[PDB]
Amino acid sequence: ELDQLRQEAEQLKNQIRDARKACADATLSQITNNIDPVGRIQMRTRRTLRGHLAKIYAMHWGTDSRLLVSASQDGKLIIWDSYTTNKVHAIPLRSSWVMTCAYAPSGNYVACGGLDNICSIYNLKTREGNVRVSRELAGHTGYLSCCRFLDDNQIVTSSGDTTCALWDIETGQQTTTFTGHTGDVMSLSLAPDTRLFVSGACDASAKLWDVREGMCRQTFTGHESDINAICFFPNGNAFATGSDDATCRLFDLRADQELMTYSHDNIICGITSVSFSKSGRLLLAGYDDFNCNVWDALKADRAGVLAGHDNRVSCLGVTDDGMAVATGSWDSFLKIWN
Amino acid sequence: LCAIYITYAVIISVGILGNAILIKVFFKTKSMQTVPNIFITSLAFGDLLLLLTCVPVDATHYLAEGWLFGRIGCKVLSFIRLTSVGVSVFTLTILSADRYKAVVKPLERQPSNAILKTCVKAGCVWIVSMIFALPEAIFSNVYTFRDPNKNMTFESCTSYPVSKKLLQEIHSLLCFLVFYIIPLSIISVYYSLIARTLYKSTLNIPTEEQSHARKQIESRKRIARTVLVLVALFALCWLPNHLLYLYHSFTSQTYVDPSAMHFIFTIFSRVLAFSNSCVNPFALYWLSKSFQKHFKAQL
Amino acid sequence: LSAEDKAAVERSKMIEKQLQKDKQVYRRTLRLLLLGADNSGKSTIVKQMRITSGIFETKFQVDKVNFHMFDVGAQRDERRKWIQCFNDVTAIIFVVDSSDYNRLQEALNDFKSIWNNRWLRTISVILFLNKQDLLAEKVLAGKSKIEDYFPEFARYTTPEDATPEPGEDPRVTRAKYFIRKEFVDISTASGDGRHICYPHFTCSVDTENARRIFNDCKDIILQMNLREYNLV
Amino acid sequence: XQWAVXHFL
Amino acid sequence: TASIAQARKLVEQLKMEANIDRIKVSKAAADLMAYCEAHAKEDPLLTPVPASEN
Repeated sequence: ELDQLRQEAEQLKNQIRDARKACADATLSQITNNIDPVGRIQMRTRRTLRGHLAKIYAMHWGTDSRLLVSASQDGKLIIWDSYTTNKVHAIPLRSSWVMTCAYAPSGNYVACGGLDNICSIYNLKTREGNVRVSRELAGHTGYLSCCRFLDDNQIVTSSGDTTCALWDIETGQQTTTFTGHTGDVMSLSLAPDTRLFVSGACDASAKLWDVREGMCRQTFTGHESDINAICFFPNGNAFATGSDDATCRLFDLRADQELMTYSHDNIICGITSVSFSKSGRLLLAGYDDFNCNVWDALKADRAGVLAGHDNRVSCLGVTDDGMAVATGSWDSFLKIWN
Repeated sequence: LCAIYITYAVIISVGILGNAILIKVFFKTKSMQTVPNIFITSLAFGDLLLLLTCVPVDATHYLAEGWLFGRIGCKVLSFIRLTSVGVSVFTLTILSADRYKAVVKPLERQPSNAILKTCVKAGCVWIVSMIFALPEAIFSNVYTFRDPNKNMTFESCTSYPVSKKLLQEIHSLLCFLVFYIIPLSIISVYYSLIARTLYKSTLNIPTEEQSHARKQIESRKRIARTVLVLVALFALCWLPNHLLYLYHSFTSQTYVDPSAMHFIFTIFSRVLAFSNSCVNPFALYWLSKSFQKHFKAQL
Repeated sequence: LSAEDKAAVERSKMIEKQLQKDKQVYRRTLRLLLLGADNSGKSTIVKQMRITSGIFETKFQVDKVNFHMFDVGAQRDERRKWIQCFNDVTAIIFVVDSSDYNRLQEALNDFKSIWNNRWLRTISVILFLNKQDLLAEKVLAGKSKIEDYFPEFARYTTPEDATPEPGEDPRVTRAKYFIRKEFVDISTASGDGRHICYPHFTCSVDTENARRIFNDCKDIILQMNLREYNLV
Repeated sequence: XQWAVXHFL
Repeated sequence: TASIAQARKLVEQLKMEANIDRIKVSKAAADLMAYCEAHAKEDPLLTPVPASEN
């Protein structure tokens, strides 16, 4: 029986590979060679944050581009004001090893996680004035790598146990689970429509899961190392992945294959974070070379380099309104570029 | 000309080169711009000024008949030179205190990236130096002294008028007490404590580790010996000039000058008084290893 | 600068004061990582230091300085991702069971992997060879010989510069020194000096355990300061 | 002389 | 028991993944380029803007 199942799995893998190669009539490069070049994108740092103490590891933007939640390895979540640079709230975390943080779409709640395997959803609009632990959900057998809010009641969280989980904040339990990854899940990005979300793990592959249905719709095996960062394309039809191989790969959900691999010889350091712009042409990716690289989604050429930081950029994110780009590094300083 | 100006010129040149490369490394190589390093480069600046103020001062004392820069010239020159010397001494003692606090009390490290604190400290040091130099600046002036051998007068700088010799003496004493006694004592005690701590650490660190800890032990012993020799060189360099100035102030012979062999002595002291300025950069060059790497790189 | 801006600036100043106080309290404490296989007695070491939680924090005080030891022995075996967060820490206490010769090779492999790690390449490792009494009893019983698992032990002579403790059988001393030299050589390889290993002999009833960590952390911080001040 | 008889440094 | 269970799970996963409607890469690339051309007029840095709006 085991041999029959092994043979069936091999045949299905071969059939999937053949069906994926058949649809590869032309690559994105061949079609994007006729468009005008994006040119050099020389970005400049407009604001600089000097409040964080330890390594800034996680950040995220809310519905408004003014507030910015940023997590440091000292157990501190700071709510900076990108416009005035002022601090709005300071949440001391019970767990100092925080690796993820998210800002709810309503701007009222903020979650986080890390080696504690417990996700703490905090409330910022508390009538008491100070921040309080609204919920503390547990159940994961591994460290939390990334968290994102779907609404004011539900929250998806990716753990190192090779499985993701959508929890109901009100009920405080796993609304649903997502298993199938052979490695620790490192990142999770919600689609703009909120219907699906793609996740990548240490395994050389990523999976697109559905919120309403607890099952994966597509699986991409076009990777060489651990996929560290993943970002959904603004249109929701594609997504960019970045692994230690130092090569960003854009996988399209409709085509179900890699379109363009952004790689360079002189770039050897792995990737830690990836983000897109409002239009999607500029694909930003943070590398371990103490700088970030912005490539052309179509031309695939290096559009710009951000070498302001002096340490590994651990997180980066573009505002929802498209006005600036925040970048947090292990140097305990967060830089806003424009 | 007299076989001695060449040595002084070479010393000044090597010191200027060292300090210039040091400041260029501190500026270009941002990786070395940590909290304490500020103090270090500050010293260099002082040294630079000292050297930049040492070329003319001596250039007019030797190979010249009388003063050239004039009254306000000597005023500004003496002011800047004394300010540079004070800044150098203060930065040296502050670096000694910082090394003591870091080596003897390693667990009490202050917050990092606090460039503002070190900048304010350097500013306060410079202001204190300028305040302590203002007296000689306001009292310095060019006066004429007679020479019975030549039966003519010659202009020369004087920190105080001949009519208040006593006053000058007092100042001189104070200067010594403020530039040699207390600074040398504090630097000596700090370097001794640092060397003792380094020896105790080399004795405490595991020595049985195969070719992994003995290297660090040897490096610690080397840096301890270097720190111990630093104070010795500082004393041997700043004692001659201090004794020379004390003699000049206590004597204050007006209308007559003892043009004996003493000349060599005084100029010798000057050389030593400048040797320390060149020892401070190279001293650091001997302390660290990658420091030499990026120094030769920028050089 | 309307009233709302005034209130925002006041809140920002209050938060800055709070964050400065927190930074002082943090830099006044010394963080440490704890690693070791399931066979190692890391739990016993934690229990001795009385001076789905994937993280376990233990705060104690030695010589009037605070130490926060963090253990991650409640997660998957794979550690090439979550170990990166523990960089820039004071020290990493690696606990190994020197008595079990079978698991000794796995411990050596794990120590070599942790030492050659990219992000932890500049962090020292405090090696506590716990369970020395069991190792002594085993090597004295003669039932389990290290030669069966490590052939180099047969041709390895006791170091001449060694310092055998009083009352230690020659075989026990030689075995412990060989097991220590194993890790010492594993650490020396690929090590340029940026970080070193601190091997020490401990037991499941050893009281003088926190002092070892205190001395190791003091030495590490002194060396890091000498590096920062450009003194070495 | 000006090497002679005064002034510090 | 568990081995055959996970084998059947992976088989069903590959099955449901193969029976998915696909399209040529050309159409997906064209749609992506059209989206980019349509949203370029609201891109943060692709086009320059005055400091008054920033």
